Amino acid sequence: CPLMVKVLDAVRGSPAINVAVHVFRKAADDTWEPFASGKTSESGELHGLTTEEEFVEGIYKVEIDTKSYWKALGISPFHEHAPVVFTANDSGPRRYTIAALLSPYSYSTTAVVTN
Amino acid sequence: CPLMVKVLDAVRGSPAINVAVHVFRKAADDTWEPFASGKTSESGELHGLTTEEEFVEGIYKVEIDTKSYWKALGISPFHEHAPVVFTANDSGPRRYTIAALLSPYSYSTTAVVTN
Amino acid sequence: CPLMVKVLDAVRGSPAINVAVHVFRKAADDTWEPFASGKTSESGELHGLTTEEEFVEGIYKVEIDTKSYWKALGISPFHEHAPVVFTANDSGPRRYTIAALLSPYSYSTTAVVTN
Amino acid sequence: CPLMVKVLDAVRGSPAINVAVHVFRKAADDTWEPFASGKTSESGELHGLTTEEEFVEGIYKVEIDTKSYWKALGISPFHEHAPVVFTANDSGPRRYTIAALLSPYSYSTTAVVTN
Ligand code: NA
Ligand code: NA
Repeated sequence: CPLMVKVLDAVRGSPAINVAVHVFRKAADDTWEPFASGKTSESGELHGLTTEEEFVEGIYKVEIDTKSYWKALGISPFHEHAPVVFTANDSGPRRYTIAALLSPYSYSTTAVVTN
Repeated sequence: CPLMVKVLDAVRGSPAINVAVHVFRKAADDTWEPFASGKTSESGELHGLTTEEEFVEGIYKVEIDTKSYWKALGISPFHEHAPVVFTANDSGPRRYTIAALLSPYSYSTTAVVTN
Repeated sequence: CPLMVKVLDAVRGSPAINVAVHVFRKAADDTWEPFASGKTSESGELHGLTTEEEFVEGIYKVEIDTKSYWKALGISPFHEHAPVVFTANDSGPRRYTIAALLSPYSYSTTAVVTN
Repeated sequence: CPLMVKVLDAVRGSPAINVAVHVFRKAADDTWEPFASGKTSESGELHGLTTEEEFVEGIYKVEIDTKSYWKALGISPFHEHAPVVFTANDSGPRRYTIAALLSPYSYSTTAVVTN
């Protein structure tokens, strides 16, 4: 698996558990088409979204459902969700980790791309 | 000025100048409709996107064109752009500052909402 | 105003008001000597810490008292404080803004340095 | 091992490899005393700093040597280092991960405390 998502909670100092994540790929007609989805584990990680066979070059969007996460914790959030948009390029062997750090009114995202 | 955008460059420790920003608002048909756009100034700020009259309740997307910013500096970055999605003016008018802090493979965004 | 400090609260999406800040400068004996201090205003900013005359070359530490800020809000945070350590004015005078974005278990700090 | 350090590089989109990390504990005389140290691995992680026996309650400082990291990559940095200061409390079983995300003029740190 070439694409992993990891989410942390900056208020509790914990992995962000049970966060829904939806991945889309841009189609030929320029629309976002569903590609993969899941919920983060107890470690805040989401593994097994795709395979090397299916994860071809293209433009992808990883949407982290931040609003539902904060509401389930009884906390008042700002954003609807956190979308992370990027091109996947076959510049040799690569693994992509989309990491995100969440606060109710702020978030950061980092791409960790390794060989 | 109920909606302002501020962008900083984390590599240089400076305002991110001439960054293009496109704002959209979700329409009744659920599509993203163009709402306003502009570019950041020498201070990294973008003022005058809208007015209290035009900035009605709704779901908005502020898209910061991070890829074009890094490419104009001769750098190949990871993300296509940084979209920031939120509901605005649902409890009456507020002033919103959407701030972003950019690095080639990472960004943070914060909302500062004042009454 | 060659040294300014700005602090935001990532939980509320607001300026962090009344945050204590202590600045130190490394002395010849390698100890941290008090240099200036103050508290952030209603805008989350702290102005007037020093003057161009007093702000000589040196190694400085800007300590943001994050624990006292969260405790005054009735929250038990992780960090004791957020120290920001850097050399200043080594290539002539510059204006420095030390910005910090706070959450109970996490913070970010950015330096904006202008000539 | 109850204390782990993880560092990412926001410019390259990679683990921050070979970063020196120095941990100190506050002594009875209020001075910072060396406690443990090491360099991050190829995964950007530093394991085996201490043991449950030695990691008693107290005030600790984890110093990440950011300036030397950026200089070894041929990149111009702002901060001397990134110090992370906190109390370790035996509120039941706990593991502490000090995570940091580095850019030349900005960094973030998050504490992930799990049971
Ligand atoms: Na406006
Ligand atoms: Na000043």
